[PDB]
Amino acid sequence: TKVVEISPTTRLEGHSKLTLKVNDQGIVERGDWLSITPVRGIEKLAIGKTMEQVPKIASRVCGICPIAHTLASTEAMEASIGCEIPTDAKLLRIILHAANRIHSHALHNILILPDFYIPGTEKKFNLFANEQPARSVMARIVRIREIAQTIAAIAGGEAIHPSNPRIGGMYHNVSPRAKQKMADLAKECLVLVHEQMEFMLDVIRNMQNREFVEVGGKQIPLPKKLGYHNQGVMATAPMYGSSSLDDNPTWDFTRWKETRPWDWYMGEVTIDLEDPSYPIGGTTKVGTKANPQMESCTGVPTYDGQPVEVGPRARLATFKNFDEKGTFAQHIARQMEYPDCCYTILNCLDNLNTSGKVLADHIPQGDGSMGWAANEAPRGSNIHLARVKDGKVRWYDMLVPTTWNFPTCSRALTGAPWQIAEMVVRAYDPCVSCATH
Amino acid sequence: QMESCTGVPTYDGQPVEVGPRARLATFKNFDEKGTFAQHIARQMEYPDCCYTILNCLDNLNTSGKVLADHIPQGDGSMGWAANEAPRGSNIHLARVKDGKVRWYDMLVPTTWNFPTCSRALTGAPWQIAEMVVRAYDPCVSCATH
Amino acid sequence: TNKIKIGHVHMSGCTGCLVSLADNNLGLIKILDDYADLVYCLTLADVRHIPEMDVALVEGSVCLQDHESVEDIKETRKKSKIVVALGSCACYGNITRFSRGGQHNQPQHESYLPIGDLIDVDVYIPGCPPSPELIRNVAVMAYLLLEGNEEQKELAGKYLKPLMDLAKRGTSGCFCDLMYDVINQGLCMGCGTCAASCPVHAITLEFGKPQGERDLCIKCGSCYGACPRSFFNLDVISEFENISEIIAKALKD
Amino acid sequence: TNKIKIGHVHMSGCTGCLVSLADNNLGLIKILDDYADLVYCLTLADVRHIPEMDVALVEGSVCLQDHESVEDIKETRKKSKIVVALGSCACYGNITRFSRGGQHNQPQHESYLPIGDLIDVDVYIPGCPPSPELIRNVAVMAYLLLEGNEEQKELAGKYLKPLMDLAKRGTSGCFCDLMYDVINQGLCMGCGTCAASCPVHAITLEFGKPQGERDLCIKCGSCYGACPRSFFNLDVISEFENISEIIAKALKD
Amino acid sequence: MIEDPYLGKYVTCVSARSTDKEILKKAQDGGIATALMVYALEEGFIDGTIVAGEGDKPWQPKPVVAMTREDILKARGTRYNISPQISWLKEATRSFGLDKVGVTGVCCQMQAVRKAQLYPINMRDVPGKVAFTVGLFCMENFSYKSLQSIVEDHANQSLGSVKKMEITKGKFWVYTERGNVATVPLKATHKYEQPGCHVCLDYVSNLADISTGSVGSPDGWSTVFIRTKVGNEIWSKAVADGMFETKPIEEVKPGLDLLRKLAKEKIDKNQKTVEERKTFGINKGLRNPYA
Amino acid sequence: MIEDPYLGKYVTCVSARSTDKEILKKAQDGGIATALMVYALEEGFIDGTIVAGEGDKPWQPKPVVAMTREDILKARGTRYNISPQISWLKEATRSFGLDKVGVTGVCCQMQAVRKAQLYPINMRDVPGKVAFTVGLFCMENFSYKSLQSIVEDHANQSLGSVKKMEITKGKFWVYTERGNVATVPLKATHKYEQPGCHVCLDYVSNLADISTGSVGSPDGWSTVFIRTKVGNEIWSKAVADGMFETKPIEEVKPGLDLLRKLAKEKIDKNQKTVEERKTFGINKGLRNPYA
Ligand SMILES: Cc1cc2nc3c(=O)[nH]c(=O)nc-3n(C[C@H](O)[C@H](O)[C@H](O)COP(=O)(O)OP(=O)(O)OC[C@H]3O[C@@H](n4cnc5c(N)ncnc54)[C@H](O)[C@@H]3O)c2cc1C
Ligand SMILES: Cc1cc2nc3c(=O)[nH]c(=O)nc-3n(C[C@H](O)[C@H](O)[C@H](O)COP(=O)(O)OP(=O)(O)OC[C@H]3O[C@@H](n4cnc5c(N)ncnc54)[C@H](O)[C@@H]3O)c2cc1C
Ligand code: NFU
Ligand code: NFU
Ligand code: SF4
Ligand code: SF4
Ligand code: SF4
Ligand code: SF4
Ligand code: SF4
Ligand code: SF4
Ligand code: SF4
Ligand code: SF4
Ligand SMILES: [Fe+3]
Ligand SMILES: [Fe+3]
Ligand SMILES: [Xe]
Ligand SMILES: [Xe]
Ligand SMILES: [Xe]
Ligand SMILES: [Xe]
Ligand SMILES: [Xe]
Ligand SMILES: [Xe]
Ligand SMILES: [Xe]
Ligand SMILES: [Xe]
Ligand SMILES: [Xe]
Ligand SMILES: [Xe]
Ligand SMILES: [Xe]
Ligand SMILES: [Xe]
Ligand SMILES: [Xe]
Ligand SMILES: [Xe]
Repeated sequence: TKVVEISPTTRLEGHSKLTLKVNDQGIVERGDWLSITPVRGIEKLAIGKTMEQVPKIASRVCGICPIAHTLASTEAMEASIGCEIPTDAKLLRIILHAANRIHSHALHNILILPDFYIPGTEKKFNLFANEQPARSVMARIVRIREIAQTIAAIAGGEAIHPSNPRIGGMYHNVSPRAKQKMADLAKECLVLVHEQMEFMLDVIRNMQNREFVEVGGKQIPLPKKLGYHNQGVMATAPMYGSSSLDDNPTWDFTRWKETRPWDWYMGEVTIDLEDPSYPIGGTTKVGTKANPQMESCTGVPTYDGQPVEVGPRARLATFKNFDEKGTFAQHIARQMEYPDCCYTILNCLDNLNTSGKVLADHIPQGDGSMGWAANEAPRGSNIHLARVKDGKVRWYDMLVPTTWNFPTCSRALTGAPWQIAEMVVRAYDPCVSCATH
Repeated sequence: QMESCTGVPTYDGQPVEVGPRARLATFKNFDEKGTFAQHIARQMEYPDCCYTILNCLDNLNTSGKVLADHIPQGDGSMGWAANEAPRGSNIHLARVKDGKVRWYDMLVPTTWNFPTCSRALTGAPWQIAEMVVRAYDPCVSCATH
Repeated sequence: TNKIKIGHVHMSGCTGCLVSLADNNLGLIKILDDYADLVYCLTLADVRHIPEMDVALVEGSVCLQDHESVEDIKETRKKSKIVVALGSCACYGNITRFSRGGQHNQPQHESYLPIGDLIDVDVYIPGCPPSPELIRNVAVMAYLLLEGNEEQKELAGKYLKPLMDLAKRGTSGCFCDLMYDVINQGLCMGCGTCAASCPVHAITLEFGKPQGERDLCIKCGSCYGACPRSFFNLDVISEFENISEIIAKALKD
Repeated sequence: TNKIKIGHVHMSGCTGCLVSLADNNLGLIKILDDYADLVYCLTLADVRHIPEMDVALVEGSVCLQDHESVEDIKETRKKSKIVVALGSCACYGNITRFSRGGQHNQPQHESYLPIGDLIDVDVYIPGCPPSPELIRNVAVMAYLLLEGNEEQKELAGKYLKPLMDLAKRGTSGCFCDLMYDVINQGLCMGCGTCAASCPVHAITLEFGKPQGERDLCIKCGSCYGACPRSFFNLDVISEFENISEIIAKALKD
Repeated sequence: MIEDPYLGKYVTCVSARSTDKEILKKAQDGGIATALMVYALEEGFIDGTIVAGEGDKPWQPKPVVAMTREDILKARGTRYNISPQISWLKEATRSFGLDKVGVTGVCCQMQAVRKAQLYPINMRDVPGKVAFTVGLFCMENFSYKSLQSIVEDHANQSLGSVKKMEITKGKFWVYTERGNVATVPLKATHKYEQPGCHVCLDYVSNLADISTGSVGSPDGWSTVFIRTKVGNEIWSKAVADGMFETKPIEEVKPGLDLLRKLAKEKIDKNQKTVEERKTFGINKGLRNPYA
Repeated sequence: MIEDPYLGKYVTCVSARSTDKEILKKAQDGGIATALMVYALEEGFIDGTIVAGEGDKPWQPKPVVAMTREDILKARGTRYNISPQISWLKEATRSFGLDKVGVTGVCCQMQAVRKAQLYPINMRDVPGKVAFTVGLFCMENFSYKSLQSIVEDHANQSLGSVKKMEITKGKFWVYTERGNVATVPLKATHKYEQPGCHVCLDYVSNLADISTGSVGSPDGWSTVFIRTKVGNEIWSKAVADGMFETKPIEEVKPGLDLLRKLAKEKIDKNQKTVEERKTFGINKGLRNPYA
């Protein structure tokens, strides 16, 4: 057993690090992936603020997935106070939600491809570079994200930190022209995401057929069960979500308990293995002390007393019984979600009545009852819980998808060459600002 | 007309006097008018203040509730309240909707007294014009708000 | 000429500032192709440590009780010719003004300051989210300021001046800016621009004058920024057609 | 020795600052008897124009569109050795930050600034209402600073120093002071003093840390003032028993 | 490309009026602002435009995103109080889904648009979707309570009876629907001007694509400046299409000489005001947005 | 009148404990803070006192204006997280109608009281109605989530089972009602301290009328400093009345030598922290409330 540490991680959102115990062959025996993002404390600063403000602050948790926190937070206030929003507000929120899933998955394509090979070769994708095919692939991705962000701004008021959601519905319905325009963009987008989906699935299939990859000069063997774990999965919807206002909620708050990293992470250790050649700047100097129990910046939520995986594979396993697991399975599941996003948008536009009401006639002020809302954010189940009384937030809690994935990914690190530990991590599409909030 | 900083509220189309003489004339038919009458009426209000306080303390229940169980947020209807401030009728009018003030108006006692005192100035030596004014106990910050 | 060297330093931010930059689409790829190298950005590249930079786009604010974070921002000033506070968290604190600690698993992570409170800042790009157009414009103008003829470095230096004046004005942003420095100053003309730019619908105009929902406002500084009576540099803004043509040229294929 | 000459100048205020002074009761009459002449105060005396003053207690703020008002406050600096911003309207704007015009019969009366924005101010007495004790203390200390032995003018000059430092810090007051300059600075210790001093119940403590109702706050600056982590001059405050005895002596019959 | 220091940079200046008779029925002057936006809509240069529509009190303007010929005509006539036109500038590109936004307003509102195009501060998507600006001349504006006081006390008219208002030839003019006319000397109105207009150094809407106003042309006719390439392409096409009667400004009285004189008085008066803010205090001054 | 530079200005210092046996049943140490306020109430030196009463979560303190012997005893025991004692300082003189207010708290809370007495900023009536302060020694404090993490994860105890907590002899001590004991090394707890305690330069509550703490005296006994004339009149009267067992501090172990050493480490450590704020940045530093 030796101790190697990668810090910081790269090609993910936010600031984390990997603290790995390895055997004499350099395979992980027990690795801890933990956040080291400073804790802004959204849930604690929320207390005493108005129910209108708290969702706009929580949105600023993360700029890749602001839709998820705006919606989960707003609908937790609606659930605590017993507010039923109009049908045309729900339709605009679903359009906003699906558009944002398209842009997030596409962004993640940018972050993972540098680890993938142009199929049948030993050249890795470089997207920066003004060469083919990398450059025409970047162009497709850029137009997908652009369509996605435009639809989001139209139905949501803003692509990053949507302004249109409010307690009781939306500020604005959209004009007949706006609806035509979102339809036109989603028609163009459906063709593109099918192309991109097929492209990415082929690249992943080629990776599943490799025996090694190249990391800073060396060949690194590619294990067959790369990134396997036994934690299972948790998901609340294939697309949108669920709240405590529902006749049959698809999440059970009685099965949840958040603990401290204390119960699941490693205690103090000292780094006795180092590699200055790891691209690009090497690992932690030998002799450095590390304590994942105390350096980890997140809490550990559990379901039936155990950490779980959330995200696109969690969703397909829960709702279609998708039966592959691990790193490449996670990549596959995520790409398969591309078309649903655009079919949803088009179905929703078709039912939207641009003359319809978007604000509930009555907004109650709340009596201190607990409500919750789950949003199936691009990376997994995003659950906000709230007690609102007299229009003020008296209690608030956020169980964010990457928070769920931290201890579960850590366990998935067993059996991997420490040089591709980051590849196991990237399959989760991590957002460390989200996880920490 | 152009330097005056207040509006002129009227009752039945005319300015009126408000304050302690206004109160005693309305409720006891106090039948003296002018500068010294106003001073007299104001002093006569001293004892009521302390008898009221003592009666109120006697009925106060220090264990009793002070906050209404339900505070409605308003639908845009007009309400008003008059407070008999030391210098006269203080009337605020409001429309509140969704907990926000959509319309507001203040008719303050010295605002009422400005045009009325002005007319009271006729027949006075200009050197004691200020004495006529002081009988109204003027508050010009109030009147202007 | 050489491309300038640009880095993306991420403090206590949400990565939405980075996303905004990327939402320049092919304009960003044109910039990266012809005018700038991205020497650092943990989100997009594997460079683990802060190299030297000609321009550093710093997003987020600084948590005073995280040692590594105070070090990163000092290191960034040391390693960079131009420091840009990118976005309202970096310029003004934004939602991290509201942080006060007490949350797992670092209840002591309590205090957050905009970067200009710890280091010297040359340029502000205010907004939450910051507009892609502004980030692009500021990046192109930084390149002209460093690799252009004297006619461009003069243009570029006048364009950037109000964004540099904002960095010297202070580190505070709020709806009350419009009261203190506009309405209270005799300067408000009731155009309504502040209402359009506010990202949380905190501003209405009542009888032609701003009304702020101060418990909705997230303290981003956008409204004073966009107000045409905060800064209005007539020498740049009256040449709008020309400066627009130049900018479009610099990105044409 | 001579009594110092004190004036009460009234700008756009409510006269509650004057009332506070009068609420010193016999202490004010002791001061007026033995240490100060009131050379000016439209509310109490018939002196129609601003004479020369050793200390000017200026209450209220300045409406930029009332000519006579801009003149009065300039005249006050010219005619006075020490200028005191008495109360939060004079120090920080207070409720006149919210003024925006459009009311009869001067719809153009629109813009209001605290006095320190038009003239130089030597001492701040913040509060809305300001505490009678503070106004008394500041008046006695001003007299020692001018007619006492060197041991008193030294005491008095150290006491007044934080009130002079406030006048140089700025002209803005708000609940957010406690975020910017205390919580965000690592300085808050959760004593709760800010909650006690807030006059509109805008401040609660949640888990030991301040929570501000920013749409209740009237922008008076009282809470940063009273906070024991804004200024805490150990040389004065640790001598509390002694300085209290001195002050009581100066008013004894 | 002339460059008057009081009339701004422009290509040409003619005196014009719309040939659409229905539009001229209620236009303030020559119907230029209405006719340019209607034509821009029908041709496809814009898909919508911010205009000063009818509001909730009489003679109170209310900004709105118009997207039909009919909605545009609803905004004819001058309203002498503030209409915060730019409050809908970003929303036009969001919920309304516009690609090619028009904007109308007075000079300061054109400046806001140009500032947003070059320094968008939380104004994403606005720079590239502003497609056409039409700016009105503007000497000064008033608040609603000011306009109420002028019309009802000084002119002694009921607002519910007023069909048109006009500042011209040193007087504030009120026209009633039943046919009467009343005037106010402009000296009386000076206390009622919005204080922020006193630092404004722009009279003929220098930063607009096209500019239009009343002074310099006879009643029923507008003085028009074409300034930008956008302004030129659209104005050329519209004259070609028959949308306008023109007349060179030189052969029209009072013509460009009167206009330059009133522009000059505005800038010099306001520039003085800007200068005095610098020394407004004692050792202290007031902010200057232009420094 | 000694003047230690680490123990503040004081007249005398003895080691004491209350003779009221019922009060000693749950006092943290010698029962000095409880016994002084009870006695002050019964004698008439105060008519009420702010104390750290029971709150709404277990081991969360809640400030309250106590006005009976029974309410005062409810505040026995040390709570290791923040209790914003001063939030009720002004309200005590309003709705409660008190003339002679007592205050209890740690060192920073005594400083707030003294600051309010000399610089009342919207603190009318407070200076002359503060009548008696009792200050506890305090090395550092924690937030509730910190105290939760220490007790439940590190000590592995249930908060609903804890009868007493004690920091002493380098360990965090938890005592359960059923009889168990658990400890935590103080090195583990250092991440959990409230950051604002790191600039505090006061250990034995220098500015109190009377000060009291644990260090220097055996278990069940308090180290007490009498400092002000008020402190002296009340403490004399109370010993005379039999309220206290005393013992000179010199003839008690560890005694005043240990105390001065821990005080010294606090000030020097925190003073360093105060010094580094000055150069925390590059050409910039952090505020110093003491400058
Ligand atoms: C305060 C104000 C002051 C003016 N001062 C002068 C002056 O000094 N000299 C001069 O020659 N002309 C002045 N004008 C312009 C002139 O009065 C006419 O409005 C202008 O020529 C447009 O006439 P039109 O026939 O082409 O427009 P119409 O076809 O009648 O269309 C009216 C246009 O005016 C806009 N509009 C109307 N009221 C407002 C308002 N409060 N705010 C913003 N936009 C509005 C509408 O959006 C619309 O596009 C002023 C206009 C305003 C609002
Ligand atoms: C964070 C904290 C840290 C301390 N650190 C030390 C130390 O390092 N060395 C040392 O010798 N003593 C320390 N003490 C004091 C010591 O623990 C005893 O509380 C003190 O001696 C009083 O004991 P007693 O028997 O006289 O009081 P009791 O009769 O038991 O009465 C308890 C008193 O404590 C007050 N109180 C209890 N908890 C709090 C709280 N969070 N905030 C404010 N007031 C409170 C109550 O108002 C009450 O008057 C500390 C106390 C606290 C709250
Ligand atoms: N998807 C996503 Fe976020 Ni940037 C995470 N984790 C959250 O809800
Ligand atoms: N009395 C009184 Fe006030 Ni100072 C007046 N006028 C108001 O309500
Ligand atoms: S300014 Fe807004 S978008 Fe940028 S890091 Fe801060 S929260 Fe995110
Ligand atoms: S943007 Fe500026 S000038 Fe225009 S309405 Fe808002 S504060 Fe007033
Ligand atoms: S009002 Fe809106 S734009 Fe201005 S600082 Fe607050 S959040 Fe930003
Ligand atoms: S500070 Fe308060 S009491 Fe003094 S003039 Fe202003 S409103 Fe009145
Ligand atoms: S008064 Fe100061 S130190 Fe005490 S709780 Fe309030 S901001 Fe924190
Ligand atoms: S919170 Fe209360 S004490 Fe502080 S500035 Fe606002 S009104 Fe004053
Ligand atoms: S005078 Fe200038 S600032 Fe005032 S409304 Fe006219 S264009 Fe706007
Ligand atoms: S260490 Fe100092 S600042 Fe922190 S609680 Fe103890 S007395 Fe207060
Ligand atoms: Fe959480
Ligand atoms: Fe009124
Ligand atoms: Xe990105
Ligand atoms: Xe990107
Ligand atoms: Xe870049
Ligand atoms: Xe970048
Ligand atoms: Xe710069
Ligand atoms: Xe860029
Ligand atoms: Xe730059
Ligand atoms: Xe008074
Ligand atoms: Xe008085
Ligand atoms: Xe005085
Ligand atoms: Xe006085
Ligand atoms: Xe002074
Ligand atoms: Xe005084
Ligand atoms: Xe003074």
